[PDB]
Amino acid sequence: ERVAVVGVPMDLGANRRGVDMGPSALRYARLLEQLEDLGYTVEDLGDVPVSLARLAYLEEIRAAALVLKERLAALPEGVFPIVLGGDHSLSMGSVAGAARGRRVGVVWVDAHADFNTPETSPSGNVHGMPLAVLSGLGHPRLTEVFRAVDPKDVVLVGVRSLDPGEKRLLKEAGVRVYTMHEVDRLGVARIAEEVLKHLQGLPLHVSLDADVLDPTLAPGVGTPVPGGLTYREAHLLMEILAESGRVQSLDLVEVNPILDERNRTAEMLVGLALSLLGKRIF
Amino acid sequence: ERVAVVGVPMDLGANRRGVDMGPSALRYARLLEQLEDLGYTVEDLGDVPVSLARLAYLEEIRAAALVLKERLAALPEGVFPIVLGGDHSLSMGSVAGAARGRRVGVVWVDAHADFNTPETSPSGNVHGMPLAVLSGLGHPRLTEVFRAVDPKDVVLVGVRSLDPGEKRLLKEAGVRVYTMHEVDRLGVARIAEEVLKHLQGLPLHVSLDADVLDPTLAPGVGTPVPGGLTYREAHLLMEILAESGRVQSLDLVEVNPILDERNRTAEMLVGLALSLLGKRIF
Amino acid sequence: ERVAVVGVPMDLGANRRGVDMGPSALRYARLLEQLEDLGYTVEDLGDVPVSLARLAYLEEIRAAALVLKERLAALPEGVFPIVLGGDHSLSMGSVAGAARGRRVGVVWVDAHADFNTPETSPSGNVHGMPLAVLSGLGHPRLTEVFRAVDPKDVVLVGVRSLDPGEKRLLKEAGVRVYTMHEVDRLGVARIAEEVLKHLQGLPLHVSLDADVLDPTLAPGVGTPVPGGLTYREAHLLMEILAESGRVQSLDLVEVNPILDERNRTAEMLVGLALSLLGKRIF
Amino acid sequence: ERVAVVGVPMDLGANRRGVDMGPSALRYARLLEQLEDLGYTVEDLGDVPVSLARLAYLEEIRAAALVLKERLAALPEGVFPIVLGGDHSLSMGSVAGAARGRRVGVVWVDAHADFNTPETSPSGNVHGMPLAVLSGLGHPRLTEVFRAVDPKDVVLVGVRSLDPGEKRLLKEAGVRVYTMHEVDRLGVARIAEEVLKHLQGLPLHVSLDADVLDPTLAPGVGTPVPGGLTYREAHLLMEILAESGRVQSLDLVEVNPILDERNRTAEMLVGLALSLLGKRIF
Amino acid sequence: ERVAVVGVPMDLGANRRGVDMGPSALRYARLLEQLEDLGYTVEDLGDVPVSLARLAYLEEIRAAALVLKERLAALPEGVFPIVLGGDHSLSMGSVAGAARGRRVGVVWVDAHADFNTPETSPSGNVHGMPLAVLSGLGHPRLTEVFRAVDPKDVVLVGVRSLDPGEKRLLKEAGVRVYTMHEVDRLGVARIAEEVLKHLQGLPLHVSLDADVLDPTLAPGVGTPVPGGLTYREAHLLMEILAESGRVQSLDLVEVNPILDERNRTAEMLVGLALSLLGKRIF
Amino acid sequence: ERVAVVGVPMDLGANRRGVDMGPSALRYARLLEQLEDLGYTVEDLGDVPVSLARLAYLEEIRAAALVLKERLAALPEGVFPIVLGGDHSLSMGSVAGAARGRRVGVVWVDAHADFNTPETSPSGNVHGMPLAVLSGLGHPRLTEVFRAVDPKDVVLVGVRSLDPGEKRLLKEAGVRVYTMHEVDRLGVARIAEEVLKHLQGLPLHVSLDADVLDPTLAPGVGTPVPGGLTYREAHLLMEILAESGRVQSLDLVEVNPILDERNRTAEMLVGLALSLLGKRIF
Repeated sequence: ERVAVVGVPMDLGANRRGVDMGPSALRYARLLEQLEDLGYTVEDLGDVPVSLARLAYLEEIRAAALVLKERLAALPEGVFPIVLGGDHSLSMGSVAGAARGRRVGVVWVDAHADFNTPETSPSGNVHGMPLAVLSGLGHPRLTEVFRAVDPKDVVLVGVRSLDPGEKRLLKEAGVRVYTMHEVDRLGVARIAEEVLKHLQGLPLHVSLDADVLDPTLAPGVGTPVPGGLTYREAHLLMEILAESGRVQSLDLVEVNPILDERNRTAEMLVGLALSLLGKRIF
Repeated sequence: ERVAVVGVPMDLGANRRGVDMGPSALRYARLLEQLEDLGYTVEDLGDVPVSLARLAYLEEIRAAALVLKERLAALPEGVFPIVLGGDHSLSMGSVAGAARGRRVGVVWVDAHADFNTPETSPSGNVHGMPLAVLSGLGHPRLTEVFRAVDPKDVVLVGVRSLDPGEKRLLKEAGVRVYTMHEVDRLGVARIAEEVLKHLQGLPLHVSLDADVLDPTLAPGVGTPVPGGLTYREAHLLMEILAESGRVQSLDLVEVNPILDERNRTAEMLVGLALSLLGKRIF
Repeated sequence: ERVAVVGVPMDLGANRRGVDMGPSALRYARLLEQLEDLGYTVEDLGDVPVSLARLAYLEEIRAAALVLKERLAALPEGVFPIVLGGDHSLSMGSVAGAARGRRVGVVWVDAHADFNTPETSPSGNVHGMPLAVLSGLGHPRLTEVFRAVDPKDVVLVGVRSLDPGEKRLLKEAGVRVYTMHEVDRLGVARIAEEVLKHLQGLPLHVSLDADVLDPTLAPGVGTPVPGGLTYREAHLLMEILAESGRVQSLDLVEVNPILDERNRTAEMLVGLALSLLGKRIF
Repeated sequence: ERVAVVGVPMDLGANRRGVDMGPSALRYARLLEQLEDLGYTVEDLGDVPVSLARLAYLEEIRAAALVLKERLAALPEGVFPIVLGGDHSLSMGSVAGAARGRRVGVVWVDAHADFNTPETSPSGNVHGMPLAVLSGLGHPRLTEVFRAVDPKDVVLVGVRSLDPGEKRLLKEAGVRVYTMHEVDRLGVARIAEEVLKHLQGLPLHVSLDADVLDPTLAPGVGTPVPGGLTYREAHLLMEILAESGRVQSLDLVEVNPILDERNRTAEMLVGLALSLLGKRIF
Repeated sequence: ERVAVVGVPMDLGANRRGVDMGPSALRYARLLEQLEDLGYTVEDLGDVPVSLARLAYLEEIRAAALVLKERLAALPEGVFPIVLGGDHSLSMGSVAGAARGRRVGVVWVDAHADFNTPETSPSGNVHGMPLAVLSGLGHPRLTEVFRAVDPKDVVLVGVRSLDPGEKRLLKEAGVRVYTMHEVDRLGVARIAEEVLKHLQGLPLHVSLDADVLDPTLAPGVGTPVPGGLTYREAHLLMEILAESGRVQSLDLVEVNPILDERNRTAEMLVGLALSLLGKRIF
Repeated sequence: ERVAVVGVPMDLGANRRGVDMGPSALRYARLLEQLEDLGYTVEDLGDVPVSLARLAYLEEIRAAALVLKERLAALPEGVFPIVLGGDHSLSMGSVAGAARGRRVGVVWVDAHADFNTPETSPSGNVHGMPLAVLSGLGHPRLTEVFRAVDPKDVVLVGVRSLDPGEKRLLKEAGVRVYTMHEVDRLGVARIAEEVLKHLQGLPLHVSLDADVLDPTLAPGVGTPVPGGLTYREAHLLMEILAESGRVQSLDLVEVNPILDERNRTAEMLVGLALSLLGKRIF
């Protein structure tokens, strides 16, 4: 019944990408008003202070994610949190915070696996390491604060771009991965069912990266990758997860207004969030 | 063997949308020439006189739909009519006219249900009430002229946007509705089969609103709604209905050249019309 | 004080171009409402019946232009007429009609000279012969109805595309021509002054073809030609002509919604019409 | 030698426009790095806290502008401030703050005059009243904090859109105004000279609204208005003002990433800022 | 292990289409580098000399295809050839050359069947006759050089546009054809399986025409045709064919940079080529 | 009376830019046919063999420019050569070759000065050093082959982007430079006159880089630079130079189809070439 929205205008890495503008764009797509139209009483908590830029910014990223984690950990139980963002790095904080010390399942819908470590990453970008850090792998400065899930409780969906070392780390941690190959073979409905089954009995945290959507349909993303999910597919996925009645938190990240076309990518993620929260055509 | 084309350059409502230019755009996409290439002897009857604008225009809309109804009712039996348009309001006249007093099935392919009444409509637009009026619900001034079908003989396909009161009216009239949720679950082939079965033994009138197509693919529509049918999907739907051999009339409405990209939306509807009339790749 | 608007949805030639949708697009850009905001009492006379198509259509073009000429000739004196259109062929009727038998000056702002005859025209299109016909040159069937001006009272502005025979006809009729070369040399202000001087003491009829504007700025035109007037230039031209206090009628033709981008070309012509009618920033 | 940059992510009015993302977009266009490349030692002061929205927000706008005014008033003399923004309302604070109690000239380059008051404004938007408030006209709650200039020391350039009451207020306050009509007549060089002369002997504060640029060239603005300055024109203007050696502060406002095309509008304003600060091709 | 790349910058027909720029565009999409990243040792053989233009160019087309055929026939066995191109006419040479006199299966993925002869072709374009010529049908000057396959060993996939005579020729030669109708019914996976089965035990040559992809997704093609394969579909097709381990050669043709959007169509074909060569997400 | 066209499909540098496709694009814009329509007897000499890429490629660039120089030096006197291209590096060969050992004036219309040397170049790209090499400055391997002009006989027009070392080299060689600042002050007509005067009595070689045009108008260029010449401006420049009757050769370089919009940039350069060769509206 209660939903809290918080943004993390973060765009920290080797170079800027423009995703720090994601929260404003999402709010612009009327996420709050539509959540109210749905029947939820909503409160916008504002934004988490984030340093900007002119393993880069690890401490600044760590610092912002920490403020975020602490903020979400303090929300009363029964409050569904929605973290809006730019850099997927924020999920280190949202997942660790929204989990509130319990065992929770993570449904990571991304074109990327974000399972790199300082040793396997070709770019050194922390925003390509959040899920690995959440699983207990990576820089000591990050895992000491955000390690919150067991790789056995993580399901990746829509992945279509992986780094060599990433593949090794995912196989050895044994993370369940549904790449676009699996989507093209099984369809999103069966994959959604397998997701719920693989993580049965667990509260669910959904981390939705805008880039999972095909860039032809959703151009405004931090790192575009060709051939992703259609809008109806991402929708069906959210609907089925919603039906489980087990989703407890959500991240809407990587929106990049600079590359967007009339905020349509921000609008799609807002639409996806509504489905995850039970919005149906009828 | 014989086809008649008539346009209704109507754009009457709270504000203009530009759909009055739909008929010209459709004719521009060579609908007639291609119908001849298909083997049909075609005659363009021209356009129905329509008042323009500088419950708005109910009488003017009613007046144009009346001229249209009378015109189609007068066509010799055996003549397949194709009504080109702007406002979906025209279907009050096309369906009532092309039905010629018989019991006919209505396959309404639209992103909207157009099942509002003066009491449930948030905007007061008559172009959002045609199907309800055809079913016997709404303003006395409209139902007295256009009530032509029983809600049990109506099938809606592709709906993805509904008003609260609309939902009530559709449930209580018991109208069969296949929203995008059903399309994502069953596929258009099975839905097409269920359409034919639900309306078995009846002549079929297909009302195709351009907005049923995803606006990313078909931008030139009166009221765009994200996440609709792909072009191949709408095609398969038309092909299967064509196979029934029971389609007796067709509406091609809501084309909006102002928002279109090189008339591609008008071309898609023309293509859809050809499939409905039996055009196959081979 | 009084203005009358009439449209001629004409697109008759070797092939369609889509300009028959020009009048609706122009009305869509709120020409009437803005003329009222300016202080004029306006009446929209509707559209002139025009045959459509599936020396082509000379008789049909002649027939529509005739209805138009008769219509404008009947307007009370003191009524300023604005003819909206598609094909520039309509000016045969607007100029001959709005002239009301008097001697009037014609300021033709077009990328083309429209001074071809059946003998010099490479395409045979009548919409490339209106100004020549108005000057008494061309097909007997057209000059017998529309010859209304002396070539000495004609000024062409912005021309950048001419056919070999056209050049001969213009030189021998001695028509004053300001091509883009002259605009690049003198500026539109001096050319505007020379226009008023060359036609001093005469009532002025302005025929504005949308294609005079650079197609990068105004893409929605019947026949686009690269490197035309900027929007500010066309504006200044209209302002200076307006200052003369001698403009008595206006044509706004060749708008092509199919190629337009959000009706911006139709909006520009509406804006140009307002300046011609005295609209100033202050 | 010293420059300070501060952003005001403000988008407060009847409805959002998306200009709160202007500061990030501008920083994204590398304003700071390029100012350093120019030879300036730069410090980014960050952003002024601004309330967001879900005579609207007058107090919230007043509150943010107050924090801004106080911030700029505290900068050491010799520090050139550059206020980045969204809503032009911020200039109430930047001008009043950067003036530091002295008599300063205001060069307002905008498509609008922003000279409305609660009595003349058709929309009630405060972002359409900043210059009037700075001149001592408008709501007591605003003039009591931001009145900082005499209308005789204000020069408006590029205006092309005015409200009826605005015209009255500007005439009676006797504000010097160079609309696009004057730009089309005199050229920007002579207007720039007249600006410097009209405000001779005074320190100069330049308030640059992105919408002064033609929207065809710079689409990403809060309120687009057709037919504005070209990029070279705005440049020449900045160069000539730079040559005076009297410019002491600058506002870069109304950037709207949502409507922009690859941040090109933000890049143009950054380019304009460099010229104002002395950047030359050679 | 070894791959050879050769381009055929050919754009010969009734009029130019711009496909001669296809090879450069494809090389631009880093086909070679990515093939190396995959583990292949690659050598770019450069381009086949092709006459340009200012049954047209039959001899010039024949001459270029001959040089190509001879070139590929000379490659050591074990070398996988990839012919980049413009005109699909080149396949007369690539198929005949890469076949090296053996019996090989041809998987032609095209929106067109390219099965016309001088007698059935409405345009006379040789680039619409390559597959027929390869099958032994057409001009003596072409079949005497390129006849290399039996129509029983040819499978067409994705066809959505056919000429009347083409249909006759395909039926009488008994060529297996999977049009978009079959793709909409069976899905690409089952069709891919049926392709492999229909051509079981044979080395496979894949001829991929860029136009098989939906033009909304891949605009840069010689002859665009609405409603084609999605990018994921074409991918799955390549993957399954790759799994057979029987693909021995590949054509990547009809890329048209002039109509492309940032070389995305060339990039898609490069991506498709990688899948055909075994590239997987994991 | 005689014109020879030769292309140099060169795209050699730190990374590819796609300009090797410039010659085909230009030929695609019907340069030859239009030169004939103008009255010239034309012969297309084809393309100069150029190595492609997968101080980079100095020898390969040197080798191609050498073949080009030798080719043009061999043309009969009285033959006007037009070198089409990609990389501006080719001008080392075109200028040195078309000069035929005489003293000739060079009118370099570029957004860049191309006056870098191995010592001042931040990127090491040879395509940013051709004019300096032609003037006798730079790598011994290049000046020994292409030094053909005295810096006193060089005029640069439209420059808007310079490297620090470039500025030094231009000042010390005393090269006449008209940057966009001068164009904004004097206009292109006066600058054109000053060009002819500064190089009076000399045969003229015009080197036209597509990037001199504003990228908003002409996007398809190797290295786009904001705020350049309009199309009419570049035209007037060519017309005035044409009037001198002293132009003896021309380069049309840096066309980049990948970034172009429907080959409009290639069409503009073709149009510019016609004006340089005497094409007038009348």
